[PDB]
Amino acid sequence: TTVNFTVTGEGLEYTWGNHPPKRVWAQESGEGNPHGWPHEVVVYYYNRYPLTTIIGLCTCVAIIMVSCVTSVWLLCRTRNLCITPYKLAPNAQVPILLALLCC
Amino acid sequence: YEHTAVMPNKVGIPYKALVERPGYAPVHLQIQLVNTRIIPSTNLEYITCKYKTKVPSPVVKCCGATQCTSKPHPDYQCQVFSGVYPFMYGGAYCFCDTENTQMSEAYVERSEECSIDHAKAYKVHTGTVQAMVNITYGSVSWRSADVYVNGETPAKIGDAKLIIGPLSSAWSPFDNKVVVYGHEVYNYDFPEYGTGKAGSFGDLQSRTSTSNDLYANTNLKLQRPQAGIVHTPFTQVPSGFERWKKDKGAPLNDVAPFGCSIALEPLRAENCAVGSIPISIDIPDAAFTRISETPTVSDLECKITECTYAFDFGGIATVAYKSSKAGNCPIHSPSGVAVIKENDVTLAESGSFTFHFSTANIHPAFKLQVCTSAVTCKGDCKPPKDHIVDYAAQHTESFTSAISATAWSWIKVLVGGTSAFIVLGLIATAVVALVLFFHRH
Amino acid sequence: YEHTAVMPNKVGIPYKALVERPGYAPVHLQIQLVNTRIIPSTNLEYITCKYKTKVPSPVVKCCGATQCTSKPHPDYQCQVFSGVYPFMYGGAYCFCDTENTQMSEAYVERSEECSIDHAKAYKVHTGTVQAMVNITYGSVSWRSADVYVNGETPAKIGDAKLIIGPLSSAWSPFDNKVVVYGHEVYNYDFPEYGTGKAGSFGDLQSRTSTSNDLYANTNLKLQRPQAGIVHTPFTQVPSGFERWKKDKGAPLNDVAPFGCSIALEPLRAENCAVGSIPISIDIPDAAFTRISETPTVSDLECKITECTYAFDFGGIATVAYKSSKAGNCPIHSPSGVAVIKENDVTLAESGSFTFHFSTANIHPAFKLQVCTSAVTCKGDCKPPKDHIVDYAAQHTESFTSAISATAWSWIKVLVGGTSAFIVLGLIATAVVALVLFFHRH
Ligand SMILES: *[C@@H]1O[C@H](CO)[C@@H](O)[C@H](O)[C@H]1NC(C)=O
Ligand SMILES: *[C@@H]1O[C@H](CO)[C@@H](O)[C@H](O)[C@H]1NC(C)=O
Ligand SMILES: *[C@@H]1O[C@H](CO)[C@@H](O)[C@H](O)[C@H]1NC(C)=O
Repeated sequence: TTVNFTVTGEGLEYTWGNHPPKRVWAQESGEGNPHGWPHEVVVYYYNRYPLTTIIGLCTCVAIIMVSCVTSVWLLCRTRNLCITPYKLAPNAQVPILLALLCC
Repeated sequence: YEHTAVMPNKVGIPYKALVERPGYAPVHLQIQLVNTRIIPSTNLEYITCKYKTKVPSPVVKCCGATQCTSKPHPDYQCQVFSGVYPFMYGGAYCFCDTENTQMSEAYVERSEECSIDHAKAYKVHTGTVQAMVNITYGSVSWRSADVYVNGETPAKIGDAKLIIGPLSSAWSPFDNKVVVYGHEVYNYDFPEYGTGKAGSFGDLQSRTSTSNDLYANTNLKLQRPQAGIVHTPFTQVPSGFERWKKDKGAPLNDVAPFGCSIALEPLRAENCAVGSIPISIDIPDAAFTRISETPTVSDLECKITECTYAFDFGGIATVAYKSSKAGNCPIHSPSGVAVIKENDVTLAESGSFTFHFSTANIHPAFKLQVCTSAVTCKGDCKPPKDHIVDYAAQHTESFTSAISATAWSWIKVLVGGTSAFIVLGLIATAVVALVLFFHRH
Repeated sequence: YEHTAVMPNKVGIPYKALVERPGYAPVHLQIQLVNTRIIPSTNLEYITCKYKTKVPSPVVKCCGATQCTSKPHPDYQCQVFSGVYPFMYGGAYCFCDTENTQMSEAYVERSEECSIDHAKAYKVHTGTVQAMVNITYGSVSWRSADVYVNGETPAKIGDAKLIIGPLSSAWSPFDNKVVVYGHEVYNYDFPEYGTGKAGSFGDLQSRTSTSNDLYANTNLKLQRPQAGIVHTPFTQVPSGFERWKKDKGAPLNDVAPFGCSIALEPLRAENCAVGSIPISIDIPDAAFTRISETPTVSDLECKITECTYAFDFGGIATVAYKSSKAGNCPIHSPSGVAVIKENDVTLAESGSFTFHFSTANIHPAFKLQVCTSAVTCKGDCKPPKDHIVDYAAQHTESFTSAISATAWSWIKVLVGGTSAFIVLGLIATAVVALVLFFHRH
């Protein structure tokens, strides 16, 4: 029969009947390229730290979404607050610079 | 000079440090544990073994009747079977056809095997912790002695006085109750003496293998002898010790965490890699040489020529140097980034030397101390080729050890851009708020 | 028939109960503890005793010099004193005036008294609890046996099987470390082996009274021999064991709470009156008689003729009764208010019998279970005259035992009066609210 045992950096000991126990340790030889492109970096760290990599990527995406939404919300609110004073005043100078900084 | 530090509770992995006595050149110190033994205190509760059923000759009373009496024998059984007409080789034993009684007797004894084939039930309490420590320092060869890991009892090892602190973890693989059979130890909540059930582990219990008071709890029941036959038939629950020996399960030797190795003389758990061990060693004053009497090393430049973050000493580095008074000079890396294989090197007036190291960092950056001087080594390390190895890791892996320079760059870009987005939005909001204020005023 | 109950952990005070088996007359049961022993598990750490300074003959090298060597003798001291000119009965020992040398040696060994007069340092762990129980039931005379207070191990006491639950309190007077000297036990936190200080308890430590490895820590300093005298003078710190003998203080035997008595073979604490002890006793089936076969009592009238709530059986009561078959009848009081002295009485067709009881209540009220029946006894008890007595109280005092009828009357008057006055105020407020309502409507 064929039996597969998971070995980590902590090590694993197996004893085959009447033989002295043998100890083996797994090295950090996971597949990937930590110096390559983002997909190769993610592959390397996923193979080395599956759960940690999943949590990290999900946290980064959540942070990016929350930050981009907040940034866009603040910028759009800024545009509304900056331009509203002039919408209620059709006969206004409306300097060209206003259309460049607040838009 | 007393050197105090904390070393990990690892066996076969040497602890290296430099004893720096003000005014004297550093003395290299290396402390390695040969074995660590947790020796608990045990009290023998009772001994269990396979029972033997002793059956004395039945009393065949012809033309009459007899009565059974109680006796101080374990699980003693006595019953009078009336109406027997036994036959022997010489014919009918009794004259009367039915007025005859056979009194059968039986009791339980320890079998002959009980002297050798028996299980000892022990109560286990916190005991003591001992270790065999291998120490070398300076030019003194390796010396070792048995020491007590309690932080109090000092040990004299090669003129050096060693005090090994208590283990930071009080963990022990033995429960309050263990069963020792042969060379194997089992964590088994054995029944209290006098409570063992028939056909179970404790069916037969004896305070010691040579005691004269035996507890036996088996359904020993005398059956009626077959018609015309002089014999003492009986039924009994099969030995619960034999049953146990079938269903023992996995011994503690095969399930103890942290790789503990269980020994019986005395009962102990060896090489348990739990916690860390504080240490204090008083190095003899004669082992130190004044600073002005040792070589001065300068112009150090460290180049990593090859590196792989394997568990072995996969790293190789070359250090160029200039010095004077050519002679031996210790080498040490105080940080955990890299473990140096060599303990000392021979330095000429000028040249270079090489050393090997083991590191878990993909971009190791560690300080190397060359006696009175130090240099910073930096480089890149390749992944190891072997998936599985038969030796423990020499280095220690840190949280940031695996993060490459590229990963750091991406993290920096992520955080910087995200923060800049929020910062820019807030600045724009503040600017427009001020403009509106100036509009009103 | 198994009877289970909880009895107080008191020595010399019997526990009385009626074993009520459905369909059979009650069987009186009396369980009394003769002694209770807490026997902890101990590990001998080392033996301390007064040291002896062994001083081998000095080596007087005339016209030359010698060098001391290191030896494993405990606290070994060796010093070379140059310029000695010793004289003996024969005159000048050496020729040369200043070129001769005396080597002095001294080492510490256990004194002869250490065989008998020594202190044993023990580490104490939770062990076992044992007791001697005296039991009588029905017409069976008093029987006793030594039992283990485990709650599982049964003991056969006169055909009855007794199981005693573990003590409700795990309290033990012994600390984690104790020192046994002579007949006394001290809760002394002795220093670990190898760390004893000169002039203190642990100055000399030995793993056993016969161990060949003796630890000795005394400031043994060899002094220069006096001019012209061949001798090996030395200074040493007085033994710390003798100093401890002077300052050892009060032993555990004299300060242990709960009146524990300390014994050494094995080390144990006796008669510690802590908590309560569960009990389970199986009364043999033969001890029970069918109800129809025993006397039936009726028209029971209990009169308290005299009562004093003294520690002894100061109460006397008379019970009038009528009974058929004029047989024997167990007497018991299941309420804790009073403990009955008599276990049973002899009944006639009609008459009265007297019994004695001890109660702490100033107005006792208790149910007296005359076999298969019951009578309520009530009375008034006077205070005892003796201020101090040399015997323990036979009864149990309760929170309300001392509250007299007058005290209850005053408590009821104060509580009721204040409550009624409060209710009067609330009622008046509600009534006036209704009066105002009717004023508007
Ligand atoms: C073990 O792993 C190999 C691939 O490495 C696979 O072919 C085999 O089926 C596995 N066996 C079990 C029992 O999982
Ligand atoms: C101590 O270490 C050295 C070198 O590793 C070795 O020669 C020696 O045998 C070790 N001591 C023991 C007791 O194993
Ligand atoms: C048990 O009690 C009886 C009467 O109280 C007494 O004579 C006997 O000695 C007691 N047994 C023991 C062991 O003290």
